[PDB]
Parts: sequence; C-alpha cells; structure tokens
Amino acid sequence: GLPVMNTPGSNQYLTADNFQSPCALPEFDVTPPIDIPGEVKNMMELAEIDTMIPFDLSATKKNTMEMYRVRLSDKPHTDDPILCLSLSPASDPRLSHTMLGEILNYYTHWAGSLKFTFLFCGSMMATGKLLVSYAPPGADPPKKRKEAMLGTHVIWDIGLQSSCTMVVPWISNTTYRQTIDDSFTEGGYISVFYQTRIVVPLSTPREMDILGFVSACNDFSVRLLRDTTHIEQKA
Amino acid sequence: GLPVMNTPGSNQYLTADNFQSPCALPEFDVTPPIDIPGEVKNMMELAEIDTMIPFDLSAT
Amino acid sequence: GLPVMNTPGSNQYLTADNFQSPCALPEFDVTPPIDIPGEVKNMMELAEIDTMIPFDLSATKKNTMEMYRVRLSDKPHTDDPILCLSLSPASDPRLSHTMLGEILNYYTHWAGSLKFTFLFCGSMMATGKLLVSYAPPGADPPKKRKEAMLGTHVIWDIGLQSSCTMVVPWISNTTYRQTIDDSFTEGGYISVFYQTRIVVPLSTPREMDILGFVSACNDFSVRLLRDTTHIEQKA
Amino acid sequence: EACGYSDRVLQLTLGNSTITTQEAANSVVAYGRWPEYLRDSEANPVDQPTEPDVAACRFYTLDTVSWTKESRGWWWKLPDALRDMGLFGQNMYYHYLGRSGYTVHVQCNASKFHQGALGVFAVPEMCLAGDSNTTTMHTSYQNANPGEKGGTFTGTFTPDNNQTSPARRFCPVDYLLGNGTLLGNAFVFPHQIINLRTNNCATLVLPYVNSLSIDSMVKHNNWGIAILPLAPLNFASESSPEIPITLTIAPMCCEFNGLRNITLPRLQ
Amino acid sequence: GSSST
Amino acid sequence: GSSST
Amino acid sequence: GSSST
Amino acid sequence: GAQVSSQKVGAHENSSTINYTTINYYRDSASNAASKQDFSQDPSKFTEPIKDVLIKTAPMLN
Amino acid sequence: GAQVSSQKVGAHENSSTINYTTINYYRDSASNAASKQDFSQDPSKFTEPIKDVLIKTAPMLN
Amino acid sequence: GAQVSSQKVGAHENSSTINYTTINYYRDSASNAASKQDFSQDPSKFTEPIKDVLIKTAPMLN
Amino acid sequence: AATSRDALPNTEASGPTHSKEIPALTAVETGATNPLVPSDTVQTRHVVQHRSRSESSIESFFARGACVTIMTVDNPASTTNKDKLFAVWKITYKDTVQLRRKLEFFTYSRFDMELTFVVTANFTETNNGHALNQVYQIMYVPPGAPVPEKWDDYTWQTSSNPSIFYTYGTAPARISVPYVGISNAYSHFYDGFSKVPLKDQSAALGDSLYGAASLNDFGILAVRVVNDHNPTKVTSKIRVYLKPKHIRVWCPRPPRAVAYYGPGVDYKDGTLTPLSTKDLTTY
Amino acid sequence: AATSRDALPNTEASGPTHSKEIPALTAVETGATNPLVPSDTVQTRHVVQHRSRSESSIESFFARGACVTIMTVDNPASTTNKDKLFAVWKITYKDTVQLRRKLEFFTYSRFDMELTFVVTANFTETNNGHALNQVYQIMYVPPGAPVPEKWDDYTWQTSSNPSIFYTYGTAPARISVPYVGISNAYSHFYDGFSKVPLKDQSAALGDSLYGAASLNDFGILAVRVVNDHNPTKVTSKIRVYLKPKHIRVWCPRPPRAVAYYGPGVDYKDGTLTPLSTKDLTTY
Ligand SMILES: CCOC(=O)c1ccc(OCCC2CCN(c3ccc(C)nn3)CC2)cc1
Ligand SMILES: CCOC(=O)c1ccc(OCCC2CCN(c3ccc(C)nn3)CC2)cc1
Ligand SMILES: *C(=O)CCCCCCCCCCCCC
Ligand SMILES: *C(=O)CCCCCCCCCCCCC
Ligand SMILES: *C(=O)CCCCCCCCCCCCC
Repeated sequence: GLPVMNTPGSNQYLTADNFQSPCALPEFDVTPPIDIPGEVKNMMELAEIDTMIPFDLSATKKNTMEMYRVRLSDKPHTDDPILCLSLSPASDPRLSHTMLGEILNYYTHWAGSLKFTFLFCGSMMATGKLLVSYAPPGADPPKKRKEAMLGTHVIWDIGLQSSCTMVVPWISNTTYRQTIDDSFTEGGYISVFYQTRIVVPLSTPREMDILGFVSACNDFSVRLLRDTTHIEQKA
Repeated sequence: GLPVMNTPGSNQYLTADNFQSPCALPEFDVTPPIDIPGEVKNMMELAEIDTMIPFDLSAT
Repeated sequence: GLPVMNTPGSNQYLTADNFQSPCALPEFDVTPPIDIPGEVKNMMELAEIDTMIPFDLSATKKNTMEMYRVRLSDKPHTDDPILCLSLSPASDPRLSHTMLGEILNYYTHWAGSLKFTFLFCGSMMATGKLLVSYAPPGADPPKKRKEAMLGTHVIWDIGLQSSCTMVVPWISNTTYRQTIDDSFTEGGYISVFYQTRIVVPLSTPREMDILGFVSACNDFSVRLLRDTTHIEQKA
Repeated sequence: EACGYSDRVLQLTLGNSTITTQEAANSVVAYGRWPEYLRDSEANPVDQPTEPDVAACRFYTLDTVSWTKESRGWWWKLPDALRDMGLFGQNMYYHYLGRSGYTVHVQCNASKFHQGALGVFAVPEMCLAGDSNTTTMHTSYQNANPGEKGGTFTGTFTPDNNQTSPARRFCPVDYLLGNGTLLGNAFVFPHQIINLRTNNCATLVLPYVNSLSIDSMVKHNNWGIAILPLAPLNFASESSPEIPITLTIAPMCCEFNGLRNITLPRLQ
Repeated sequence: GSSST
Repeated sequence: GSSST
Repeated sequence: GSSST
Repeated sequence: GAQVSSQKVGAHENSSTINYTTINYYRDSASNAASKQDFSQDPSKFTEPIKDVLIKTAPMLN
Repeated sequence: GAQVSSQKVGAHENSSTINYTTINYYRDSASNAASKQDFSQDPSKFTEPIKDVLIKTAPMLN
Repeated sequence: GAQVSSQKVGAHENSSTINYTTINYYRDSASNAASKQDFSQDPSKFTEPIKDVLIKTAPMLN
Repeated sequence: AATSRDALPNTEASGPTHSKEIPALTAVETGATNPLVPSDTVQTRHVVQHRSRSESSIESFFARGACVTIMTVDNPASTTNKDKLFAVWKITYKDTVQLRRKLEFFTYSRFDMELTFVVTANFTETNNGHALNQVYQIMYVPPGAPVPEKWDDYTWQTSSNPSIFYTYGTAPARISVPYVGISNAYSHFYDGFSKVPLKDQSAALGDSLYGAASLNDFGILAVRVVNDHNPTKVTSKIRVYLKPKHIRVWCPRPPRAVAYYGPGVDYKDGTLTPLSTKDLTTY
Repeated sequence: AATSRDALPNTEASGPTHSKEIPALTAVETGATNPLVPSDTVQTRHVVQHRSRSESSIESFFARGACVTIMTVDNPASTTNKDKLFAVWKITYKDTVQLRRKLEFFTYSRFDMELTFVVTANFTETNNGHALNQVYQIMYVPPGAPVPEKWDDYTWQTSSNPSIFYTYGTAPARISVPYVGISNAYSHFYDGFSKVPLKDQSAALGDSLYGAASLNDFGILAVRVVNDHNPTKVTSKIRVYLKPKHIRVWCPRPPRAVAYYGPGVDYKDGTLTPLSTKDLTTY
C-alpha cells in the first residue's frame, strides 16, 4: 500500500488533542435543541457579573454571613483604614472565592481592568463621604488616608444613588499577571477610608453595613487553562 | 515514505465501525437479485402492522 | 482503511527532524512581539563584529587582562617578529575564543576572508611604521621581515588614524577548511614586524601597547553544525 | 419623563389584579427572556393544550412572613408555592403536563430610619441539601414541597441523627445557599436587592426554564425563590424590630397538556 | 474529480 | 473541491 | 487549492 | 473519484452544511463500507394489502 | 470536500496568512473534531437583565 | 490548502526546479514544522552603530 | 460576528472632567452590574489592545480529556475458587470531582462525547510464570439490555450492543458518542422527583429519591479480559477519560465551594468551612 | 528580500592603486568595524561566489532537539516500605549546559517549543520475575495547580492540566507548546529583583534573589507509572528533549567562557582560567 513513515508522537494520548474518532452509535436519532434562556458562550461573561466580596474573614466572622458585612459607624473622623485588600484576584482570601476569583483559579494568567462597587446599606437619614483607593505596587502599602489619596481614588458621596464604583485600571509591567501570590507580578493595594464621617440624626442607628462587589471590565482576559485547588478528592 | 502519526483508537475493533476491508473472493460472479415480493426497508414498517395483544395473562 | 506500508525510518527519533506535532495548549492567547532593538537574523552577523585577540597567552599573562596587550618599544630596528600567529581561527589558542572563534566552534567547516585590525594605544608624540603580514601555507613560516615581506602585507604608518586593517584574503585549495588543526586544510601565517622603529621624543613613554581585533568579511560562511568543546558538564 | 414618569414608580396589571409601587428599583427580566407560549417548532405532546389565560395568569398573594434580627432567610419553589392558588392549581393538578412563566413581586416597606438589605434571588433548578450525613438524596416529597408556606434557611448545619425514623428534610445553610456553593456568588442568578433606604420591592419576570419544552409540574419545580438578609434589619435603637415581607406571584403564559382525572398528592 | 452529493 | 474559509 | 511558491 | 456527502448535524458546537469524504480503495463492491444513505418506503403492502383501496373516513365494510 | 481555514499566528519564525486543512472521514457529526471557530456574545442577559435599558452616565435611579 | 515550495538542489543525479509539498494538519501555529524560509539582514546595527555614516575610503576621523 | 479569538476593545484616551454625568454612581439594587471602563473614572491613554478571550470559550474550557473512572478486571488461574472478575460501571461524570465541578458551573448542557480508554496491567503474586498479550472487551449495555453475570456468558456476543476489542500495548482505545439524552439538553441539576406520592396509594409505593430522574439514566460499561484463565494471574485497570466536544451550556451557577457528598447537592458535617482567616485591615 | 540560502557576494577583479583613498586606515575608537573586502588591500581576480549562510541562520543554529533533563520514576512491589517514586521537574533549559550556552548568545528570545520524550526502563534486582508493558503519565502542572504528593492521588485526574499517556516501546512522545511568556520575549538575563526592600519594612520581608523574577516561572512536569505495583521492581527514565522552533532572538552577548555555577551568571573559584599557554611569537 502507500509508503508511510511513523513520526514521534505516534500512539500517544495527549489529553488536549483534537482528532476524529469512530462513532459508537451510528445513525442515532439526535434530539434537537430548544431555545433555553441563559446560554453562555465564554467564561469571561461570568467574570463580568458583580459578586459579593467576603471582606471580613476574621476568626469569628469567616464562613458565616457576617464575612460579607463591612461595619461602619458615626464615630469622629479618623485617617485609619476601614478595610485593606491586596489586588491578587485569584489568591487573596477575600477575592479568590468570588465568581471572578473562581474562574481565575482555572487559569494560570490574568489581564485587564477590575471594578469594585460598594453598596451603602444604612438608613436614608444617614449621610457620609468615603474615599476608595487603589495604589499600584512598589511603595509602602497605605495605612493612612494621606498616602491612599496620592493614588487612584474615588471620593464617594452617600445619597440617593446608593452605590459607588471604583475602576482599578490595568497598570502592570508584564502583559499578564499570575493567578498566585508572586512579587514579580504583584497587583497593588485597595483600601477604603472615611473622607468626612458618617453622620446620623437622633432616633437613627449609629452603625450600618456596606457590602462590596467585584467584577471584570470588558478588557479583561485569562489564559493557560489549569486545575483548581478549590476542589479535591482525598481517596 | 509519507510522515504519519498514529492517533488514539489505532488497532482497536469497534463492532459498530464502518470501514473498507479486502475481499476474500475477487472477481466472483455474483447472482443477481430477482423481484421477491414483501421487501422491507425499515423496522418501523413492521411496528405499524396490527398484532394481537395477550390481554389475559392469568396463571391458567 | 487506506492501504499503507511502513518504510524504514518508522518510529525513530532524529533530533534534527522537522515535523508537525500536537499542541498541548490549544487556543492559548499568545503575547504579541514588541520591537526590541538588536534583533539578529544570522550567526555570521556576529562574526563580522570586531573582537579583541588574546595575543599574549604566556604562562604569566594568560587569563589576565595582560593577554590582550602587545607591548612595543622605541628600541632600534630589528627584523625579528613582534608576534607570530597561525591562521587557524577555531583552533589556534589566540583566535579560538574570540567571538569569531567561538561561532566557528559550533560548526565543522569554515570559508571566506578575514580581517585583522590593529590599534596603536601609545602617545600622540610617538611615531612608527609597522609591517603586518600574511603568508599562505606551504613554505617555512616567516621568522624575519625579509620572508614576511614576500607575501600578502600591509605597511602601517602610525599617525591620526589610529588603527590599521589587513585583510587576509580567502586563498585555499579546498572549498572549505576544517575548524580543527589539520595540515590538509591549513590556513597559513600571520606575523607583525617593525618596518622602521617606534620613535618618541624625550618626556614621553618609551613603551606602549597595541591591541588587535579580528572579524569576518562579507564572503565568510560556515557549515555542518556541531557541538563545541568550549563548554562541558562533568557529572 | 419630562411630564413626570419614573423608574421607581410602576403599575403592573394582569387579569383583574393591579399592583402599584412608588419606590421600585426598575424590574429584572431573567436572562433577558420574557415568557412565551410553546412554539410549534419546539412542541412535543400532540394534544390541544389548555391555556387558562386571565383565570390563572393573575396575582396570587402568599402568606406574609416576618423579618427580624434573628431571620436567616426564606425560600419557595415554583410551581409548588402556587399549587393551591385558585384555577392555576386546579389546572395544574388535572393535567399530566404543564409549563409556566412568572412575575414575582416581593414586598417589604419600612421607614427612612430603618436599615437592612434583602437579596432576592431566582434560581433555575434550585436543588437543596438534605439533613443527613448517613444517607444522601433522601428528602421526602412532602418536606421538599412546603407549598405557599415556604421554607427557611439556617445559619448552622445540624444533621438528623434519628436513624430509625429519619426526619427526611432539607437543612439549607445560608452562606452556602443551601446547596454547597457560596452565597456571595448567587448574584450570577437573576436577582434584585431590597435595600430599605432605596426601595420597597423587588420585581422579577421569570421565563419557563427547563431542559424540556414541557414537564410534570407535580414532580418538578423549575424555579426557586431565595430571599436572604444580606444586611440585617435595624431600627433606631430597638433591640428587637420586625417588618413584614409579602410575596405576590403571578403565572404567565401557562399552558397544560394531558388532561385526565385530578392528582391528589400525599402532602402530609 | 470530486463526485459531490 | 476545496471549501476555503 | 495549491498555494505555490 | 472522491465521493462527498452531507452529515445530518445533531449537536452543534458554539461554532452552512458539514460534509464528509469517501474514497473506495478496492475493485470489489463487497469491500466497500456501508453508505447508510438509505431509502424509506410506505408500509401499505403489509398494512393495507386489500384489493379495493381503503378510505379511512368511510365504512371499511359496505 | 477539504476544509481550509486560517491559523491565528502568534510567534512567527524569521521566515501573508497561514492555513490548515481538515477532512472529515466519518458520516456521523459526533465523530468530528472540535472546530474551535467559536463565537462570542455580549454579557447583557446576565450583567444588565433590567427591563429599562441603562445609560451608564445617567443616575441608575430616577 | 497545500503549500508548494522550491528545494535548493545541491548534488544532482545524472537525471528545471524540484519542489516539495507541505500541508498543515493542526489549527495552532505552534504545532507547525519550521519553514526554514528565512531572511538575512545587514550587520550594520552591530558593525557600524555610529551616528554619522562611514565611507570606507575616507579617513574615519576628520 | 464577534469571534472568540478576536481582540478585546482598545483603551481610548480620556481627559479631565467637570460634568453632570455620573458614571461612578449607581444602584446595584436594580440587579444590574455597572458597565464601567477605566476612562470613566480616571484619565487614560490610547492603548491598542491585542488580548483575546479565545481560551476561555466554552469549548476551550472543556477541551481536555478528564478521568471519570477506574475499572478493575482480572484473569486468574483456572483452579482458583474465586470467579474471574469482570467490571460493571454505571456511566456518569459524577464519580470523580474535577470535571463534575467544571460542568456544574452551568445548569444545562448539550455535547458530543469523546471517550478514551487507558489500559494497564500487572502481576499480582511473587510467582514467576507469564501471561501472553491480553485482549479486552468493553461492551456498552444500554438500559433494558441483559447485564452480564459471568465473564463468559451469552451477553458478551454483542449482536446489537456496541463493543470495543482492545489489544494490550496498542494506542489507547477511543470512541465518539452523539448527544444521547431524552431531553433537549442534559440536566446537571433536577429539582424534583420521578414519582408522585398519591394519597390513595401507600407511602412506600409513592417514594423516590430527591433529584433523581431515570433510575438507570444511561446504562453501564461492562469490561472483561477475553483471554482464558492463565496459571499466572494478571490484574488490569481501565482508566476512562471523558471529553465533552461540540458543547453548549445554559444557565450559570456558582461553583461547588464545599466537598462533594454523593451524586446530589448534599454536604457533610465538618466539610463546611472553606474560607481562611484574614483580617479586614490586613493586606 | 535577501534569503538566508542566497549566495554571498562575488569577488570583483581589482587592479593596482596609487591614490588618496585610504581603506586600510581607520579608527576603532568610533565603535565601528572597518567594512573591508580583499580588493581593498590586495589585487583580486573575479570569483563567482556560490557559498551561502543558510545553516547559520538562527533557526538552523537551534533546529536540533537538545537534552534538558532526565526524570527517574519507578514501580515497586506492593510490599515495599518505600513509596512508589513519581517524578517532579521544575521546567527549564538551565539544568544541562549545552542548549543553555547556545541560547545565551542572546539576551532575549521568542520561540515555539517542541518537546520530545525518550523513555527507557530496566530491572533493578537479580530477581527473575517480570513486568507487563508500562504506561506512563506525563502531566504538566502550571503554577497554581495542585502538585501531586502521591503517585495515585486525585491530581492525576487532569481535568484541565495537559497530560500525555505514553506506552512503553512505542515511538517517543512529542508535543508542541506556544510562546507562553508573560513578557513580549523570554528574558535570558534579568538584571534585577522581584521585590523592593522598603525602609519601613523588615529586612527579611523585602528580600529576594538576584536575577530571579517569577519564583515559579513556568510550573512543573510530574511523571508517573500508571501501572499498579508489580512484585518485580522496574525503574524507568524519561529523557526530555527541547527544540526551539519558529525562533527569534535579540541583543547578542559573548558566550559563557567559564563553567556554569547554578541558574545565574555566577562563577566558582578554581574554574576561572580557560585559556591555554601559547607564546606571542610562536605559530
Ligand atoms: C444527569 C448526569 O449525568 C449526565 O448528564 C451525563 C453523564 C454521562 C454522559 O454520557 C452519556 C451516556 C453514555 C452514552 C453511550 N456511551 C457509550 C456508548 C458506546 C460505548 C462502546 N461506550 N460508551 C457512554 C456514555 C452524558 C451526560
Ligand atoms: C527564564 C529562563 O527560562 C526560559 O526562558 C525558558 C524555559 C523554558 C521554556 O519553556 C516554557 C515553559 C513550559 C511551557 C509548557 N510546557 C508543557 C506544556 C504541556 C505539557 C504536557 N508539557 N509541557 C513545558 C514548558 C521557555 C523559556
Ligand atoms: C478520485 O478519486 C480522484 C482524486 C483522488 C485523490 C487521492 C486519493 C487518496 C489516495 C487513494 C489511493 C488509492 C487507494 C487504492
Ligand atoms: C473533498 O474532500 C475532495 C478532495 C478529497 C482529497 C482526498 C482526501 C484524502 C483521503 C480521504 C479518504 C476518505 C476518508 C474516509
Ligand atoms: C488544501 O489543503 C486543499 C487540498 C487538500 C488535499 C488533501 C490533503 C491530505 C489530507 C489532509 C487531511 C487533513 C489533515 C488534518
């Protein structure tokens, strides 16, 4: 028959290969598709949906509903942080298990811009101005409003539009960051502060919660598919 | 000869496969068909014929 | 299926082969190239750059900065050689580790013309005429100006143009020489002499150095890729 | 609009029922799909369908529940919550097959001095976790289907130890959405948030969702409504406040196939 | 050549 | 023949 | 078809 | 001599007729694979073998 | 019946579209390899499922 | 989609360009063999990186 | 017309702002995610984007052969008192956790399936005999068909069931399967029962499992060594790899956050606390 | 438009000279190399050149599969007290010296990579038992993914990691890899650190290795024998060959002249004197 010569790779099984193979059920009458609502074409569509952040993973709030609530109060102005967070979307404990964090844990490399939205769940009679910050990597992580102020920030005024969005812009040296903690591809620091203070009247609750959400911007992508550490099977 | 690379599935025997194979009797003079009455094209033709139901399957 | 017949060579692995193979990472988002300065297309580009020759590999000058310096002096005229060198670009100890010598040690055969440039690093008040020679193989290697003079040579006059270039022209019986010492493909002899003498005035240093450089001409090529002896790994 | 129209002020009318709201936060249409009747190209049972229109596709108000600082969350299943609701229920039980879409309107008002935020989630195929650590997939039909009454979420998984007479019920832990997944990601499901400073209600329009064009409504729930306190109820300084949550649901574009005698389920 | 169907 | 893309 | 070079 | 035919495509990718190609390598028809391009017929010779054609809305016996 | 399609060429040699060829050998679509010529859609049904279209520069609530 | 290119024929038989044919079987460029149809460049950026262009017959320094 | 491998949108240059337009302020109560890009809240330069979402397409995410089961078979000495072990496996993606978790990001799915079989064997006893090369039969028994009771009974004839005859040492076996569901899509979750408990009927008769639809969903794979009993015993394992090709998915779901406990959504006590300690103001 | 396999320039005939043009005289201080051909300094004949630089093109120089590592695995008796050895290799071209030296002629590079795997096995003990044919699993574990701790733990399921299942005795395994760098080119040298030591922060926290960028640059290859424990132990080795195909390189560097000492440019005392004795006036 035709003279052939077997190359290396012959008879191997690459789990990522893409070949034709014989069908075990020939002429099978396939059931047709119907138009089910909610079709997804790409995993990044899911990363673009806002998901709630477990901001308070303290020993008594973690793995309870409390982990989602960041408590604020009408106390006098301070320049100390409400919350501090490393921009490590797949590895930081607060971001790693959000829908974005989860999809990122099936990939080795991420790139693009992120956006954080905060929701004020206090009473209508409560007012306040907060400062939401993003400091790119390389300096001392901000522990006081004065340093946070010097980087990318939004001053949120609380009022009828309940929520505020800060966009963390893609600012990296490398074209893609890793989905693990690594100093060479570190993303930087998110922190929130009181710009003035929360002010309530009398007969009003002096403490309230804010909720935080993260999602990806349209310029966000991921690559090099991999297995997650967020599920396993001992035995 | 031509560079080839064997894929998975090589040398297996799938009983439902559909391949060409060498003929053991080359140039054999085949007897032609005649027009026999009653040809069937599909098993569902048979399912469309009425058959009697064994309704009373009592022990006796 | 299609009648095939396996030829010899089937299932072997030739390290120099050129075949297609399955990709382990399908649809991977590749990072694009940027325009980095300094792209190289061919190893011979590197052999065309001047590199400094370790002319003096004497037991006390070798593997020190001194090996690069050829010392001259204002002494009376002699017909004896300043330096003597075999044209064996990959195997002679003085040429074999220069960039040209190194690239040649990854190949079995070389061909083409070479050029030697000498730089006078003496004072401006120092003058002199030197003779740079090339004798093709087959006779007594020149040990006196009178024999060197009879072959390919340049008489260099020292002055504002600090450096002089002698081109060693491709003169061989074979189409390609070997990158090892071999009498059948021997290249010949380079030697330098004083044509007159170095003359200085008073208050001027009576001894100075010259530096030598080698590079390949545009008609130079190499073939039959091979492993070098200039790097190794015991254990 | 220039002559007064707003995203906060809505009026919904279905059949002989009308809902008004002066403090809404728009409306959600799940997966961008409005309910529709089954098309001939996707049809499967060949018999002429029953389509009750205004008699079934109208607003049914279920029993009002109460939100307090102890409240961990509430859940309902559709069509189950509407099974005893007027002619929708009768039509459901007289036919083998049925399909329906829904308008869900969750109601919760308080005052400019209260705080709290309710997550209102509509989950397609909301399978919940049972109370056992020795056996799996064992929640009885009766416990799985609470009717209008609904069920609640717990903050703690507490396993049924009675092996001789098993409780056979769900044990839906709230931060795990009662199904083994983290609540913070439940926002990929169609939802609205009743944040008391912003809105008195949530309105979700739900299409029929299934892997089939039509199915047994008695054997199978298509949607689950999950309401959880994302931010706990708070008022002035009262240590124990309360505000009502009223759930009103309307079937939409519901059709039924396979008419025979009425199904009488064992619900106790 | 190619018999199409 | 060849269906191009 | 055949891309020649 | 290449034979090109259409596939009935059931489950489609998120990715226009799809075809497949066939070449017979052997001179004897017996060696050939099964085409599966088969024809259907109407069951009448088994289901209605009566001499006078039946009209389903009319009385079978008249 | 040969299908000819474009490669998205990432790292180029120091060496104009590059193509690859595909032929389906089997009658059943299930037997076919994955094309990977897939389409993208806009996330709106998940990200913006609201009845009244939102304008990002305007107040979300009015 | 077959690519046809010329061989540089060194030792000829006692036997007009000779060609060879190439077909890419895979969608990813990485899977492809090396073309070896490479380009050469002039060494100037390494050999003559000076700002004022040099004329070899003229004095290098003036 | 947007391809998965198309480049994502370019960043446009954006300057300072003093306006009544408020992109940063929104209301998530509506159910919507705020569609903001960096040029809405910060000054940006022009970037020509080259990145693509090609590898996160549904095909690309699932285009890998995943292990769904390990079947054990053997071929003992004729003289042994134990029966020759043939394997029976109820087909599913739920016996292992990794591919199950990826498919469960979605409620429903349609796909063609590629099954690849890796077969390895070894000697059991410190014995010194031999075995000649083994041939294995992998028979699919669809629900209704006679399940084998003995390694060598009539069912292994396979006149109608699909069988693969695999020769040891050759390239791993592979077949494709069409979309075989009796629904328009595979249900990854089924909030329901397969029976209705009827008042008139006894409790026992109306009972069924929560979340379970067709009791025998898709049948079983039965595997055996076709070789006769050999004096030296050889044990063999068949690892099954599943790849969903030509896949479509509907209705997204949050991923499994706690360990899987059985075929349903149930969780076991003690496996419910996945998140680590980290303080609110600690980077 | 100049091809690598194009012939080099012809030598032109050149006659005697008595001129003010001075090609031989130059000044290397400028940084330039004098572009002279033989007809500038000697009388030449006309030669029609036929030689080519085809084989010294960057592709041609690197178009060879080079050994970058030897991985050892085994499959012991079930009864042994030592664990079955599976191999873990941190992927790099720097564990062997030859290809490393060739790539280090340049500062930066882009290439697709072809990996070829040669697998050999042998018996360890003067025993007389046997082993049936072994199948090997070569799994790529990218940084972030669970690294295997046992030859048979859940990670070997590979639902998303790329794996090769190799059968002993068949043609050597081979795969291609795209350009996978997070930079626009692979850096053969990185004059820097991955961390900044900050005054305010403790010395220990700011410290990192000189020349090292991403701690886990590209992940690991994990290899195992899929076959179960056999009474007779077999040891196997996997030799990995790397070929850079479709390669581009930037910024030339002098070759390594002294022996390599570790992953960086460091040299060890005693290996620093490569050049031999040869006298200035000795041919
Ligand atoms: C409800 C949960 O499970 C699933 O949805 C799900 C599980 C398994 C899936 O595979 C479909 C079932 C079968 C189809 C036929 N099949 C075959 C067919 C022939 C042969 C030789 N071997 N195997 C093997 C698998 C498809 C979907
Ligand atoms: C900084 C020094 O090292 C390098 O620059 C350098 C070193 C190694 C290089 O290879 C890239 C890394 C990996 C990429 C993926 N890879 C794979 C992928 C899949 C499989 C099955 N096996 N191996 C193996 C190698 C490329 C560059
Ligand atoms: C009609 O068949 C003309 C085109 C043929 C194309 C080449 C077919 C592939 C090789 C088949 C060889 C002959 C097999 C006996
Ligand atoms: C369209 O396909 C016409 C051209 C076919 C060229 C020959 C294809 C190679 C041989 C395939 C044989 C058939 C495989 C079942
Ligand atoms: C362009 O390629 C059209 C002509 C193709 C001729 C047949 C090619 C040989 C078979 C290749 C099959 C596909 C390989 C994935």
